[PDB]
Amino acid sequence: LTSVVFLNPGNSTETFWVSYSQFMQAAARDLGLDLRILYAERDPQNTLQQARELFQGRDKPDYLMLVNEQYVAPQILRLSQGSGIKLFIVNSPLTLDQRWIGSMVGDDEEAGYRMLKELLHKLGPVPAGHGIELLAFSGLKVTPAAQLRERGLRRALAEHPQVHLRQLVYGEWNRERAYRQAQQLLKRYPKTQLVWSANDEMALGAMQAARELGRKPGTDLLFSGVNSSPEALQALIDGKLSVLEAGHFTLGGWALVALHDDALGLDARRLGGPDWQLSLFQALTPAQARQLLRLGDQVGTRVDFRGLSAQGKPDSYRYPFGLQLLLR
Repeated sequence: LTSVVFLNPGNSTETFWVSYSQFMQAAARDLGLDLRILYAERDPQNTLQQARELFQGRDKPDYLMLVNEQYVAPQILRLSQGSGIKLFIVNSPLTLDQRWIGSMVGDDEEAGYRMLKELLHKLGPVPAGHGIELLAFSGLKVTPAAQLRERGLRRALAEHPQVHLRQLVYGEWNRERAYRQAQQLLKRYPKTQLVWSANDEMALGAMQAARELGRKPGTDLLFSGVNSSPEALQALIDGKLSVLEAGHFTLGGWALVALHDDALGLDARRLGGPDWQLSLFQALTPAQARQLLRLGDQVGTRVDFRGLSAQGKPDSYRYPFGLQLLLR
């Protein structure tokens, strides 16, 4: 069977990355692919070592999938030379420096931009001499997911001078860290009305700090987040979390459909390869959140991956990759 090894950067207990893995496994089973997922447990050096040893060992996989980063990815690209293994870079774009090797990315910048626009929309009027104070919690500073989401935030801020970013801190995707930072920041900047977070874990942490200070998430203080953890989905449904961008946890599954087809020789143009650019993020509605909450990591089982394959498909067929395939 076509074999793929994916180097997962998260912890084996990290909600988002586990959901990403579970969706891929559902795709692997349906597509008849031999998939192995190696967790870095949040230390990029482990990803590098896992790749280094894979290239030096026997029984190499047909494909090696990895998340792009500015320090480890380049080294893995150089080490892969002459390995015979096909590489697939996901989640963020290949750089000019880095430029068979394909890639697949989502729309992180749009998510960062839309979160602020959505928060501003829900907050509603109040202007005329009054500023709208904002706190921002980003992820790991050196990661493209954080950089791209922040770029989107910066674009929205440039369009809304009334919004005053009092401070942007790096919560490193960590809930307790954001919680600790929020305890201090929300006390220092009591006029804060908006809290933009690059992920849901951090939003939930900041929300707890907010409740402890007497603030009311969803009413007098609005929060945004990215991902679809059970707690975040429930908070969105309850109205405590105001905006939740979700959908990118499905990227790995779509990637396997693409690799499955590449192995069959169904590649080239038309289908969108070898560097796919997808729009996966959606600001979830309570109804959609309810569906995702009920299904959890079993959501992939309702997706007909083999049906997404271009195999035996008429032309003009473009992959319909999206969250809608899960909510039908």
